[PDB]
Amino acid sequence: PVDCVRANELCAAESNCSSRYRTLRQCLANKECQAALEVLQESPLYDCRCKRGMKKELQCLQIYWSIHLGEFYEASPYEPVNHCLDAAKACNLNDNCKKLRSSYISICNREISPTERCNRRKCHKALRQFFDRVPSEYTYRMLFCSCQDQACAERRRQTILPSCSYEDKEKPNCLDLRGVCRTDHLCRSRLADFHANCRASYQTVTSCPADNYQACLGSYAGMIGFDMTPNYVDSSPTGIVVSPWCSCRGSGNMEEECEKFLRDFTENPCLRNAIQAFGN
Amino acid sequence: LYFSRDAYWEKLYVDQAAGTPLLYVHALRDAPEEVPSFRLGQHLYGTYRTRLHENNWICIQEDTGLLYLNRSLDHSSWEKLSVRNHGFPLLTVYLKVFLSCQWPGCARVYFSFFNTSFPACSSLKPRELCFPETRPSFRIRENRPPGTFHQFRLLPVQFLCPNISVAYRLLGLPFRCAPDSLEVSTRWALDREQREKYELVAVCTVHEEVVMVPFPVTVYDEDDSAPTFPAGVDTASAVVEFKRKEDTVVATLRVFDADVVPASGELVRRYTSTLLPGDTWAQQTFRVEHWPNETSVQANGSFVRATVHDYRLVLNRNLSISENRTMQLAVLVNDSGVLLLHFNVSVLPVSLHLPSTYSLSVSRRARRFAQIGKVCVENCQAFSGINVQYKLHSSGANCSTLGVVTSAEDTSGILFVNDTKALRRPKCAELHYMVVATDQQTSRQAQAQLLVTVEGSYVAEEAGCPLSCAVSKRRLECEECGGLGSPTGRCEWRQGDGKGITRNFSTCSPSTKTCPDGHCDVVETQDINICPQDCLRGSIVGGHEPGEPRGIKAGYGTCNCFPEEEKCFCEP
Ligand SMILES: *[C@@H]1O[C@H](CO)[C@@H](O)[C@H](O)[C@H]1NC(C)=O
Ligand SMILES: *[C@@H]1O[C@H](CO)[C@@H](O)[C@H](O)[C@H]1NC(C)=O
Ligand SMILES: *[C@@H]1O[C@H](CO)[C@@H](O)[C@H](O)[C@H]1NC(C)=O
Ligand SMILES: *[C@@H]1O[C@H](CO)[C@@H](O)[C@H](O)[C@H]1NC(C)=O
Ligand SMILES: *[C@@H]1O[C@H](CO)[C@@H](O)[C@H](O)[C@H]1NC(C)=O
Ligand SMILES: *[C@@H]1O[C@H](CO)[C@@H](O)[C@H](O)[C@H]1NC(C)=O
Ligand SMILES: [Ca+2]
Ligand SMILES: [Ca+2]
Ligand SMILES: [Ca+2]
Ligand SMILES: [Ca+2]
Repeated sequence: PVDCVRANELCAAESNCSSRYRTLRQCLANKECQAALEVLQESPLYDCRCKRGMKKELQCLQIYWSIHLGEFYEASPYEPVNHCLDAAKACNLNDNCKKLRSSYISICNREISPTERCNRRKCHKALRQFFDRVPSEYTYRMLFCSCQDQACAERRRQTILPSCSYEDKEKPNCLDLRGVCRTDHLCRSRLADFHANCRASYQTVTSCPADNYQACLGSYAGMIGFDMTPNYVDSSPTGIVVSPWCSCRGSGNMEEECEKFLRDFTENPCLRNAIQAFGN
Repeated sequence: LYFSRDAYWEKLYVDQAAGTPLLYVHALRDAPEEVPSFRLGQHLYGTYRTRLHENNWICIQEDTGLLYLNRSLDHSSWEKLSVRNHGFPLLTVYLKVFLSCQWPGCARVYFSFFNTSFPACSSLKPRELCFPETRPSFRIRENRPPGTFHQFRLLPVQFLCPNISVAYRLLGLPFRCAPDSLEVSTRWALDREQREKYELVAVCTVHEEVVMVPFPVTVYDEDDSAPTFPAGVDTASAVVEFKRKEDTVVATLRVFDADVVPASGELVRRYTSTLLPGDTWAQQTFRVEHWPNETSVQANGSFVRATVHDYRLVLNRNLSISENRTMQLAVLVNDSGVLLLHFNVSVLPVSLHLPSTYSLSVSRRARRFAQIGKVCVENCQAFSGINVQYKLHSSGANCSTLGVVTSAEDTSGILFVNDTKALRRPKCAELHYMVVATDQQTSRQAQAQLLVTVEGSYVAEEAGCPLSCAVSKRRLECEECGGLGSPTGRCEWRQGDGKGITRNFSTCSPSTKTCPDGHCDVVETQDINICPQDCLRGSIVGGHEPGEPRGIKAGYGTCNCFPEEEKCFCEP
């Protein structure tokens, strides 16, 4: 398994491979394209992955999407691997979780104007830095904690602090938000990571591919801190339905694909069964 | 010509013989000249747009639209094709079908393969003998000549198990299931503008099990609806009188359209609003903003959706006071049907006169920077984008005591004591000022009289007094000493509650209507000793919550402040 950084390392160590890589990069960014394709289908850049929380993930993804030829699903460039009161108490007794926790809270709970509720990009940056370098027995315990009443569900909803990040003035079109997320490098890669690990299945007994709860939970929580950042819909104790901040309105004749894209978050038996079995 | 769906589904096994019929396809025409041809893509696609090999086992009948097996299968070909999946488990392959990969120009067909061979007729449940896993969902245009779009039977199932008695059945509906041929057809041409959805229950019957399966039908739209007024409204009268800001929604109207087809990507490129020209003042001071919204309307007890476009009219700059005009604006609407709108706009000027004499007083015990009175236009809370500044002109030019600064929120000026000694003199006891109300953009101005009486006595303060009111902590030391901002000469004490972290925190202020107001005005922000609990940029010791730009929004207990160190304390 060769990641794209070392694939560029072996690419820059050779003359023909670097020539065909820069040739295809000048093609994308007939006959010049097809020869570069039939050469670089044997490159170490061909089928290179990236890692979660690796150093210079952005360059790895910019290299990986550079060789990609120009669509509901895409290939993931990654390695295919009171209760909530007690979760917060287990965080605040460790030192690494406490510092970054107070970091994203003291950033995201700063009202600026009576119009601007909070700063968006710094709050997303703090949430990404929280959900990258914290051990996952702390994140999953605070974000997924089994509740029986309304106050526990409200604490669990308020954990990613949706008053700044999740909600907006309007609910835009889900397809437009998908286009915005697929414009950016990082959000498109996290969305493909979520699509590769959290589809429904008719063959496996838990409707999840490879019967892997862990990959679908990591593909869920890796979408926090982007524009396609989901959260719960209400403070329901047992009813657990996640959703991004959009809706099916404004769809036109593209209504069915919008509904099918939204049913990945609203009506996934794989993700809901994974959350329920993790709560058990 | 268009494909009825975009995904057909089929289950495969090992060692199925050649000539085995796999499935049917359907491609409904649009004009009475169109014959559905069917050509196949020359690659067995794997997963995530990956070619494996050219198709060499599945052939097609273009007339009946019959996908069937050209050759047989084995373990060797499938274990060969599973290698080129590049680290992924072989679960489903798919083919591309052209007709003359996206709907309706192309259709991809799925194949879910099993490494085991074909199981027995009795070893399969009738639910897996009637319908596939993927329940269908169809795409049908409006107002087109109908035909046949679906067939029920599973062809390798009855090809390999013909002895199982299986029937299919549909339940003023245009759809029908034919006898002796299980194709589904539609009687008349349909429209979404009557009804958009048709969900049905199809019944399979075996020997013995009766299986019900949902059957959704979706109708698509064309641009068959010109823009329409809600009820006769073609014009909108509006008056630009007081706001005159860079951007304020002047006029607003709705336009109905049952056409949905120009969706949000191409919605700008089709629904066109055009301000008709004629005056450059309109083109420098006006524009038309436009956006639709989907609403749900009833047709025959159903709920379909349509577009309600909203046209609003927006200013472009700060209109000055000297505008005394009126216009009529004409708007073209293109639903690519041609609609016209009008707007009677009337921009009326503003009078800026004031009441002539502001008779008022001031106590002698007051200190520096203490609020007294308010100078304002007759319409205080009408100005939005017009800057109005206030000044003073002392008559004798020897008894300068007071000043006026202007808050741009209310665009109004507040009296403040500037000097103590001139108020302290018994000579300058009744003072006459010319309050001149000026302007910035257009130099129309006015003036007025200010009579003020220096009234009362003077008493010295205590020996250990600080300079601000908020230094005191108890109640008695607050009122027995005088700070800076109060016009009473003594500091005032407001007393809160024991309800935890509240806005009602007990404190010592200059004025109980000005200092813990929650707003840092122009008077308090001059020198930071007046009201530290509304205007500081510092640190707070105690359970609290700070203000939104600055200040103490809520505290606990008693709250005092040292403005010399920008520090505050809150404690019961
Ligand atoms: C569209 O109409 C709905 C009706 O409830 C309303 O909630 C929504 O705010 C409207 N959106 C716009 C952009 O007018
Ligand atoms: C505006 O113009 C009209 C034109 O007749 C005039 O009567 C009116 O006095 C003008 N407005 C002001 C404030 O002078
Ligand atoms: C509306 O737009 C179409 C598309 O360009 C154009 O052909 C048509 O002439 C326009 N309508 C008018 C009244 O100009
Ligand atoms: C707008 O002005 C025209 C000009 O004569 C007039 O006919 C029309 O009645 C006005 N609109 C309204 C709503 O009065
Ligand atoms: C319009 O007036 C407001 C009032 O303060 C001012 O802040 C703004 O800069 C002005 N803008 C223009 C374009 O004149
Ligand atoms: C207040 O008095 C000082 C000193 O006499 C002077 O500089 C200042 O301009 C006065 N304030 C106003 C608003 O004129
Ligand atoms: Ca129609
Ligand atoms: Ca229309
Ligand atoms: Ca229509
Ligand atoms: Ca104040």
